[PDB]
Amino acid sequence: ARSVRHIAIPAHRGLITDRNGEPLAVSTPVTTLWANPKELMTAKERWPQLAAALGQDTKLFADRIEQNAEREFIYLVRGLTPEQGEGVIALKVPGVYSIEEFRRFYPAGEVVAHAVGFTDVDDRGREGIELAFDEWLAGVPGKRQVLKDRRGRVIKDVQVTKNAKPGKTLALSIDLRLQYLAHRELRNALLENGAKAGSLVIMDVKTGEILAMTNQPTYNPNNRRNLQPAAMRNRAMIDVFEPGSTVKPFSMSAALASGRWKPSDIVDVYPGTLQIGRYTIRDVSRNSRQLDLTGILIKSSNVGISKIAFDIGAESIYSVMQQVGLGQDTGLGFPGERVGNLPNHRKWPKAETATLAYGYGLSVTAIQLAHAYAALANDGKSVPLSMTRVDRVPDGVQVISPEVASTVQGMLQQVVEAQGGVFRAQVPGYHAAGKSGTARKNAYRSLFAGFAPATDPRIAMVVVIDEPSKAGYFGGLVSAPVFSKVMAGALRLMNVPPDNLP
Ligand SMILES: *C(=O)[C@](NC(=O)[C@H](C(=O)O)c1ccsc1)(OC)[C@@H]1N[C@@H](C(=O)O)C(C)(C)S1
Repeated sequence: ARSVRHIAIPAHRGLITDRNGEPLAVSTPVTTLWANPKELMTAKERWPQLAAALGQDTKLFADRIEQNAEREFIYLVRGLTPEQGEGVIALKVPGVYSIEEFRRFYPAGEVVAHAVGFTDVDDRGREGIELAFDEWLAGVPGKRQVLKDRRGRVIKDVQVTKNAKPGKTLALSIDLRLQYLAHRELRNALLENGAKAGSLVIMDVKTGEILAMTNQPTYNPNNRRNLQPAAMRNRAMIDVFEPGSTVKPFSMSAALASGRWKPSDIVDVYPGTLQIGRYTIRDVSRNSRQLDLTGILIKSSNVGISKIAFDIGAESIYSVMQQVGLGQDTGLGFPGERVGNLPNHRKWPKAETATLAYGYGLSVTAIQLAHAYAALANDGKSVPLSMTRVDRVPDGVQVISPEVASTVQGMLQQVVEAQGGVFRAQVPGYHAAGKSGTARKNAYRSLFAGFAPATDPRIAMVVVIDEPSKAGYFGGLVSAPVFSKVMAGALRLMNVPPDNLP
C-alpha cells in the first residue's frame, strides 16, 4: 500500500588535471530519465510525444512499455543534457522521473586519451588513470528514502539517509604542453613513415614522473559512438616487444661492473659475423676489426657485444636488466598493464647469452625501457615511476654504480655526437645521449631511447614506431628524428638551460 525504498544519489567524479592544473577529465551534469510502466499505462495518449522527444519509433516505444507493464522501473534514456532533459520533463507524462547524473568530458580529447582513460555507462573507470585511480576518483554515492504506493508511484521524498561524497581531485605527472608536442611529432612520424602504430614516453629522470605518454593510433574519448578497439590500446603500457639494441648499454654496464672491461678495451669483430652452431650473429656494417667499447655501441656490433657477453656471463647482464626494471612490475597498479618477461635461466648457452646481450629473448614495454634509461641517466639510481604529480620524491634505489652509469652515459653521448653515430638524434644547443634499435617482429620495430642534457640529465625518452613502410626502417633514421624534435621542445618547455657550451 505504502512502502519505504532507497534511491542512490550519484556523486560527482573527482577532477583530473595535468601537473600544471589544466583540466583533463571533468564531471558534466546530465539528466537520466526513468519511468514506472504501471503509471505510464494510465496515460497512453502522452506516449507518442515522449517517444518523439527520445527519438524513438512510437510503435517500438509503446511495444517496450506494454512488454514491461509488470515492472515498476525502466531507464528511458541515460545522460541527456539538462536542456534536452527539461524538454522531456515539460511533456508532463505521468510515471516519467528524472535522476541528476554525471558524464565525463575530456577537454584535451585524443591528445591524452590512453593516459587519462575512459569511464563506462555507470561513470566507473575503464581505461587509464580513470580505471587505475577509480577508488580515489569515484566518490561513495548517496542514499535517499522515498515512499512508494503498491503501483510503485513515488509519492514523497522522505530524507537523505547517506550524503553523496564527491570523488577527489587528482593531478597527473603528465605535462599537457609536452603531451601535445609528443602527440603531434609521433602522429607526423607515423604518417611520414606509413607505420601501423607507435608509442613515445617522456620521463623525469630525477622524480620518476611520466611527463608524456602518447600512442598512435589514438581516439576521441568524447566520441562514444566509434570505440575502434585497436585505437584504444595504451601501447606504451600494454604492447610488449623485444627491445633489441636499445638494451646494449645495460650489457655494457654489466661489462664495466665485471672488473674485466674498460671503455678503451678492444674487441676484434672481424669479419662482422660469428657462427654459434646453428645461430649466426651478424653486424649490419662489416668493415670493422678492432672496436673499443664505445665503437661497439656507435656501430651497434652484435659480434662485439656478444664476445663481451661470453667473457662476463649472461648472469651479470640479466642482473643489470632485472635491476633497471626490464620485464619487471612498474608498481603503477594500472590493471591490464603488461610486465613482459625477462627469463632468468640458471646458466645460459652461448646463443641465449648473445641474444640477451643484444635484446632478444626478453619482452619489455616502452614505459619499462624509458624507466631503465631514466635509472642510467640518474647516475644509476632508479626512482619509482609515477603517473601522478610528485610533491615529495621517494628514495631511489642504486641499481648501477654511479661511476659505471656515468661512463655509459658518456658512451651514449658519443653514440649521438661521434663520426658514424646517430646524428639524427642530435638536439641543437644540447648534449643528447641514446641508442638506436631495429628489431625483427619482413616486419620491423624502429626504436630510439635516450636522455638529455648529458651534462646533468633531466629527461629520458623512448620512441617506438611499428612497421614503417615508406622510407626505410632503421631506428637511427625513423625514431631518432622524433626523439630530436620532441627533446628540442620538451627541454625548452621545462626551461632546461642549453648545455652545449664552452
Ligand atoms: C639492434 O637493434 C640491432 N638490430 C639488428 O641487428 C637487426 C636484426 O636483429 O637482424 C636488424 C639488422 C638489420 S635490420 C634489423 O642488433 C641486434 C642493431 N641495431 C640497429 C640499430 O641501431 O638501429 C642496426 C644498426 C640496424 S643493427
